[PDB]
Amino acid sequence: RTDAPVSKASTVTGFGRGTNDVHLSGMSRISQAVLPAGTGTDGYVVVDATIVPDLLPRLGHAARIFQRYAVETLEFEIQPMCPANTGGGYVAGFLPDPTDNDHTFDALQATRGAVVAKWWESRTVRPQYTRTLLWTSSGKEQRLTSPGRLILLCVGNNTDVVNVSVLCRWSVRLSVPSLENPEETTAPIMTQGSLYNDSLSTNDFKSILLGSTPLDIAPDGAVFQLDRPLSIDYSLGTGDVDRAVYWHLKKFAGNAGTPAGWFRWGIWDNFNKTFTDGVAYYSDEQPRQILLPVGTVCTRVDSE
Amino acid sequence: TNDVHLSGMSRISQAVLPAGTGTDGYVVVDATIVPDLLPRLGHAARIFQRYAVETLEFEIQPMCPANTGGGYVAGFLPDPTDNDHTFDALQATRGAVVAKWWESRTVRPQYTRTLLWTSSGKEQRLTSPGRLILLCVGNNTDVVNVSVLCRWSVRLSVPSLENPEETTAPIMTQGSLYNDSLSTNDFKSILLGSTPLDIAPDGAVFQLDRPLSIDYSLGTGDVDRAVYWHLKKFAGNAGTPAGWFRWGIWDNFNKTFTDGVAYYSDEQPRQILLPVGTVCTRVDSE
Amino acid sequence: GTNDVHLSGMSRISQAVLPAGTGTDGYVVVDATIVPDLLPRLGHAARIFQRYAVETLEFEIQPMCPANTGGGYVAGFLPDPTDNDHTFDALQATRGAVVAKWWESRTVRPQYTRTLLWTSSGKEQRLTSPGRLILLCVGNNTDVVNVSVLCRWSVRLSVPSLENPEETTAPIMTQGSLYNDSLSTNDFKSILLGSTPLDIAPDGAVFQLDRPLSIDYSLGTGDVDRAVYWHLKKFAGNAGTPAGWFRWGIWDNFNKTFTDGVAYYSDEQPRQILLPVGTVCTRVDSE
Amino acid sequence: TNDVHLSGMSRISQAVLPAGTGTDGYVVVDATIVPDLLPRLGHAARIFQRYAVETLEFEIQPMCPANTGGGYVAGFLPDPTDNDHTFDALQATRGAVVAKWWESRTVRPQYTRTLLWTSSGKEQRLTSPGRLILLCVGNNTDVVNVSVLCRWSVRLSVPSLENPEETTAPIMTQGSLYNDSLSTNDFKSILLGSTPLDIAPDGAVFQLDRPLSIDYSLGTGDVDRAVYWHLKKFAGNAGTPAGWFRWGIWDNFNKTFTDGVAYYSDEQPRQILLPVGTVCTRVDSE
Amino acid sequence: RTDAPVSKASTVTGFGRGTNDVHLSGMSRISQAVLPAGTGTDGYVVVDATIVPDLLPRLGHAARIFQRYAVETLEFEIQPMCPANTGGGYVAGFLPDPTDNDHTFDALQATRGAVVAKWWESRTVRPQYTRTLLWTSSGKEQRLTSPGRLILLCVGNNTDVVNVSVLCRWSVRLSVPSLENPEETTAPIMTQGSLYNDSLSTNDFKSILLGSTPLDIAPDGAVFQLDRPLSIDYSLGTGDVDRAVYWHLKKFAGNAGTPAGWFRWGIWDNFNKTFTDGVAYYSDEQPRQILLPVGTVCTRVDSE
Ligand SMILES: [Ca+2]
Ligand SMILES: [Ca+2]
Ligand SMILES: [Ca+2]
Ligand SMILES: [Ca+2]
Ligand SMILES: [Ca+2]
Repeated sequence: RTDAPVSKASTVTGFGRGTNDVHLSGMSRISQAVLPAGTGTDGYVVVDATIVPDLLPRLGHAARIFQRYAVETLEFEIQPMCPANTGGGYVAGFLPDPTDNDHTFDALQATRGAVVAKWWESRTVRPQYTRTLLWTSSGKEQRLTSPGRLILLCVGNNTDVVNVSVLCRWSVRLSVPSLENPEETTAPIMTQGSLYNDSLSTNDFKSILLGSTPLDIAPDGAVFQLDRPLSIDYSLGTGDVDRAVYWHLKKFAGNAGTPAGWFRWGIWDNFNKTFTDGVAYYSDEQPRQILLPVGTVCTRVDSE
Repeated sequence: TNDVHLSGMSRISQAVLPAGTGTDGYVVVDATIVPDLLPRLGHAARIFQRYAVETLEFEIQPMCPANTGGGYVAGFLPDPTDNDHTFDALQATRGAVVAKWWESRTVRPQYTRTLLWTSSGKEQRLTSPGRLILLCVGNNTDVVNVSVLCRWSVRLSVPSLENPEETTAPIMTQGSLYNDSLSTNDFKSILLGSTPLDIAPDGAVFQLDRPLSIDYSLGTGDVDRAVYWHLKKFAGNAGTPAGWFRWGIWDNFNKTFTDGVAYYSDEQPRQILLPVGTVCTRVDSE
Repeated sequence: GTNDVHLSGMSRISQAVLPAGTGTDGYVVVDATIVPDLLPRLGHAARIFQRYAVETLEFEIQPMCPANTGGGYVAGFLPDPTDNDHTFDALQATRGAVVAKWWESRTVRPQYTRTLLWTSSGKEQRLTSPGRLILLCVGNNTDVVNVSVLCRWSVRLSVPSLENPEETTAPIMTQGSLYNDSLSTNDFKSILLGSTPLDIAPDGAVFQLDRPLSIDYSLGTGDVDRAVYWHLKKFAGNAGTPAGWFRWGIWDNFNKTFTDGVAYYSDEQPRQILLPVGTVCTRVDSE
Repeated sequence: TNDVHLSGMSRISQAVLPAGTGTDGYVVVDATIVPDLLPRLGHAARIFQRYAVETLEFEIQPMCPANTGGGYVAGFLPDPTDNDHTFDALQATRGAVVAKWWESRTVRPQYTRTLLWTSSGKEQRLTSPGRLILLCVGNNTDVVNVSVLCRWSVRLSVPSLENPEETTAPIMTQGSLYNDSLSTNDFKSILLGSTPLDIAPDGAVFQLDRPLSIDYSLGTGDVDRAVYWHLKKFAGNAGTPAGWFRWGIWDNFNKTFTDGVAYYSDEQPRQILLPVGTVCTRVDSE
Repeated sequence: RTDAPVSKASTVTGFGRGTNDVHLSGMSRISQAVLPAGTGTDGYVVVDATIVPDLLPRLGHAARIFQRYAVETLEFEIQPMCPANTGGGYVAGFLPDPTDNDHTFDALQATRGAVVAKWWESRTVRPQYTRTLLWTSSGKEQRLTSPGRLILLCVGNNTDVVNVSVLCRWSVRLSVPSLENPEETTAPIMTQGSLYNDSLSTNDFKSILLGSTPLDIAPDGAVFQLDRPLSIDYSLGTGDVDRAVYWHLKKFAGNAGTPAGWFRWGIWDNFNKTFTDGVAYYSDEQPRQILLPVGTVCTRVDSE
């Protein structure tokens, strides 16, 4: 027998008490190449993979529930498929800085774990990694969301086709409970090639021009966004030179003739999840202009 | 007891992937596990309605020269409903293996181990414990003639006589058929995105669970609409390895196909005819 | 007695009358798909709980006819409710299956797998039904046979619920291909589909389809349009055609009434199949 | 054993007593306990002939604002025969409760606990363990929407199939119908003094166990006498909340009502037509 | 220190917890007769008393507070007062069915306890009774409110006046708490005589005609009610034969010439507790009619 109050009190009891930790692990292919005979000249950077939960598929999804993760174990296996008579060599190693962009044989052998071997032999690379707790959501500084990157370079010239596959065996512990939308969980990518407005087409441009191993082997229909604005020279149609400013790209698949592919600029309407295309570039007697400089960061924005 | 245990080893399937064909990802066997597919069990199942799986292993068995230098990944996906052939999907399963094309390997899956039906039905999680997919991981140098073997033991439960056209696994489309992809009388099998359909022999007949609408004309500038529920596979060759499908009428009594009406395209609006996830049972006897 | 009850009863499944000389080897006299509703005392309990599991099944044939009739039958319980093969051999394969003269009652005592089932029907039917009893002829019946089939059952009901009287009746798979050659402008024959549940369904009945019924039509002007209907309604057969006939149209659902909405055009078209083997016809009408 | 135990919780009934209506004594639910009234048990009873009560509790459940300041008394009277709705009668029973309209309470009655029939019969002490009455104790300030719940467990004994029109509780009149209270074609339900009749929906049909005599005329100054056994409820509204009854003919096969002859009053002596204690079963399907 | 609510709660504590059982007993006269010499022919049913709390006066009142009662002990004493030289015989016995209406010596001696004796001897009848729980409120079935009835029949012809008195010694237990109005606690009575509309008067009729031992020795001014309607043939006054329907009677006391008495029909207005009288019966050339058949149940409705 209790009295009738003005207002009863809340009885929302089990709230804010969600599962906290998860150890989780597996083995994931982290890339695959095929090199035809001539290709594979000394030093050709066959692979360059920045490690982030997203790259390890199974992990990537669990990471969308917690805010931190910390690496408990990593190794990579190399496992090219090729017969004994192939006389080319590779060198792999895990770079513990995710920002480091200089890929030389000399800079790998320097890394702990690094391996060197003819194409017909498998190898295991038992690397050195942070074992501290990084973040699952991408951020401004990369040093905080990734423990480093795994690169593999040719060492001689392959006599024949090389079918390399590079597997990462991981185990990791996810630390903090939270809900992170799949847009922010993507890894940022730095270009290593200048984009000139002399090297253009009316509505697209080459992906090899940017000189980035990820953007080269990036998938179709894939909408990106940039930190730096893109300057498109358009016209009213009186011989008039006007200026347009777009922030977003769109990947189109490549060819056997054009290894890397295209990139159509435009507008990524996020409120409605769609992608408009960018205005006709005006070819003109306009001074040479770098529209996007070396080091432009491109972060994937569409639904994954 | 009334229950019957049975065990054996049997070839689940055999593909030949010829020289140079095939590239990382290329699905070289996609087999939905049901007793019909397992030869000796095939006949035992025609007798009862219900089976339950006691043991399952697949032994991969590829045949090529030692210098072949391609590669494959194999594995067993427990969801006969899950339709995702990517390597990443495979590498996520238990049992999964990877090797060079000259190496046999044994995939040791985990599976339902529960009581399932022999004849197909709407929900195919009660007809099958899962499906095995084997993919390419590189480009194969040589002809490889892979023969995947399955060692199996099962428990068969209630006696029955089973219609053999019913025992077969339903195949699902992976790609949409658009109206603008039809030729006058046929279309390319590859459009449907399904390896089991692509490799179904010449003259296989399939019923669809969704209507195939064919716009036609009398030849007066007048567009009319027809409906069809059956397809006939016309075998693929070197020029068109997926082969072709003709729509038409399957007569279930006489067991005969009659080709349907010609497609007439006349300034029609964009249309989806057979959306992805269209189900295609084998109705013709084997 | 909060959640589980055992119920036992026996109950008529179905009655059939064979006119004299009707029926022949393999004539399907009764195809009854089992569901709690079809068995009368049980159907009331299955409305109370939403899960049930079968513990004993037994059917008694009891055909009534003169001692001289001299045709025959064969009956059995076929545990897959999905199984549409109604051949003699396939029936005789069923455990407990019996074959006898039209003037001999028999009892079929089968085995069933005794799974937990649902009371309210859903998409997969092997979760709502333990199977279907079939009875078919094995010679020509000389006399009229008025066959009643009984079912003795004991069952375990499990999860307390209260179901609505509309969802409980199990849908029907069509057995035969409906060609457009067979159409008449107002209606079509029931025997063409070949489903004995359809062939027997009482008139004023309404059945929704899972596949679209594509009706050709024209207001006039020598002009062929194309129309769509999801429903069917049963119009009773007469001694000349016992099958009955089906008339398409519109089943207004708020209405609680049928509207024929049937227009057809008979013309030189290429032969088509409108409703193929396997079409699922759910009973939607008022109850 | 052949006996079946069954237990549940179910709403016995739900009244809305609107703002200001209702005064100390006003009967707001009067429900004779039989399995039909208890929803889930309703169906179980249609199967057997006999039930016996194992447990019974009512939980009262009134819904209004906290400031409602009326009141009610509830209880369970063990005599389905006893026809006395007074507070004093209620306060005499075991279980009886009193509260403000915003307070739920639980009445814990004492009941027969013996073996009873499912279908109605002459002596209704064998069809029911009693009846629950809930009354007003003050004037209610606000609209209250009271929903009285019953938690019950029972034992059902012999299997049977039961006619659902037979399962229903007979209603007894509380007030006499006098001849001088008839209108030309109808009379006011309130005259009969029965809450269950007063709240029976529009179009309910009732059979009487006593004849309703209607004096009529041909229009010649000649008085004649007719007899009727059926009433039809015509729904009550704000102006006449009890509604009205028309006498007539119920056709039991076609399940249709035909209104009877007009009443003609012509210097007739005072008469009792339907004495108090006239029994009125629901014959129309529900 | 408690806060002020919107509404305090009910404090109606001791409710619904009334006294439950009562054993209670006594000895009550259940009837009395006086038989003048000639009367008392073999088999004359001198007494016929249906046992119900009401008949036992003290008990009758307690019974209005509980719903059930169950009999714990019964005996009857017979105790005629008469001198040794009276040469007649009686036979008593308790019929355990309250509905049984055939009173023969042969049907008593059959009953357990039954006694037979010359008028000048007392007797005790130790009967057989239900000992189950009946109901205090009358109902449709009598088998449920009464354990049976005590009848006493003459056995020879009394030479002299016979003053018999028949006492019932009882003990009973009252089971269920409730409040039962004195109108429903009365016992129903079945007639054993047809009422013809040829055997009538303008406003009343004989009580012996009904042929019921209770209704015969029923008291004055005593308003009854029937299950079956009564058909009174009245007139508008043009020689017109109209039809009237009354449900209620009224007892008027009897005579030395008319042992049983009268019964005036009418209207028992219960809302106001009064009794109107019924219309002038129209004597007419009307076909012979049974107005109330054998077995009509008459239940007392006025205040007791
Ligand atoms: Ca985060
Ligand atoms: Ca089967
Ligand atoms: Ca359900
Ligand atoms: Ca009954
Ligand atoms: Ca009582």
